[PDB]
Amino acid sequence: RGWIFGTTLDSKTQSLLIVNNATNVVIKVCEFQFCNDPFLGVNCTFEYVSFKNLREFVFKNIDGYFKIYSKHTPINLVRDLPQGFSALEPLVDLPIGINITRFQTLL
Amino acid sequence: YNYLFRLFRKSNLKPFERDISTEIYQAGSTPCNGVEGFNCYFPLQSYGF
Ligand SMILES: *[C@@H]1O[C@H](CO)[C@@H](O)[C@H](O)[C@H]1NC(C)=O
Repeated sequence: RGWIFGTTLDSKTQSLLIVNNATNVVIKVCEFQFCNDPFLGVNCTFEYVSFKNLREFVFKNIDGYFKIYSKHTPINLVRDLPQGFSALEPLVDLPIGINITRFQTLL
Repeated sequence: YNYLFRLFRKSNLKPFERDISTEIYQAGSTPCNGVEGFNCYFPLQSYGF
């Protein structure tokens, strides 16, 4: 349901938070604070809004812009990544202006 | 004094990289350890127009 990206990731520097609220993608850049292992339980310098399956994503940051590509499919093999081919297509190209060194995934 | 610029950095910015960090900069022999001194200086300066 989300990802965090940054240099220190939390506390003394800015970081990028992406969360799915189950109705919209919610995105923000801020001097965020969080635990060592956060959960999505029931300064905002940029702010934005918009096994049976495999979901695929690509994240990259270039010249202060952050690109996201994706693809979604049902799958036959229950174990892991099926041997086959299809291509991911662009979602967003966000002008976030930060540099990045670390990331983390949100359940 | 509402207008300011960064005097020194660890490395040069990438294109459109933005840096608002306030951390004290080691300008010579003194390791900063989170506090100012000789050879350890505040990273911003103000124009005083
Ligand atoms: C965030 O707000 C604090 C004051 O609450 C300010 O000192 C700091 O410069 C701000 N940083 C950014 C990245 O806007």
